[PDB]
Amino acid sequence: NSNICEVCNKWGRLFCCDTCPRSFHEHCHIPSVEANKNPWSCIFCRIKTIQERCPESQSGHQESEVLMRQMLPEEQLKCEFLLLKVYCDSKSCFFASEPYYNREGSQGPQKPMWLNKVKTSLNEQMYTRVEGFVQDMRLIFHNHKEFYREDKFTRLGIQVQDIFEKNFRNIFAIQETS
Ligand SMILES: [Zn+2]
Ligand SMILES: [Zn+2]
Ligand SMILES: [Zn+2]
Repeated sequence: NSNICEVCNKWGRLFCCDTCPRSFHEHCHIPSVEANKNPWSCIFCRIKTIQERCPESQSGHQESEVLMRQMLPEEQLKCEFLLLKVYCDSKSCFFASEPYYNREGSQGPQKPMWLNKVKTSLNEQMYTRVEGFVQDMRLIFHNHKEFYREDKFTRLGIQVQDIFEKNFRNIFAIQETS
């Protein structure tokens, strides 16, 4: 197995996947690494099993259809992995914890949002459809763009949203287009 956490790229107290060589800190993995369970399969493995059990699941889908799906176990898992893929980028540090807003010439967002809040929401099964999760994720970046205006720091929002959006397309197998 790897000797660094797959998500944050740090050594420390790592839990090892039994079916691939990745490793995780406890709370880096999403969901948090399970108490017992030997063997244990990480979320990368579980997602691959879903694709393998239903190859047709990788055929193209319409985003509109994906968003209206109910958060049954498989959609729940897919959202958890998508969240994890965002945390895998070091720039996610900017969007992880609860922000605050005091900048000359700007007003804070009406509805603040941050990755840890989303993480808690998923963990507490607060989303009934994929839409709920996707809206909150896109809100993080939209709020950031709006607040930082013409400061070049707006680019961080664009960059992390691109990571989100590419992984969303890949995980939910959105139909490729030009
Ligand atoms: Zn980690
Ligand atoms: Zn694995
Ligand atoms: Zn099948």
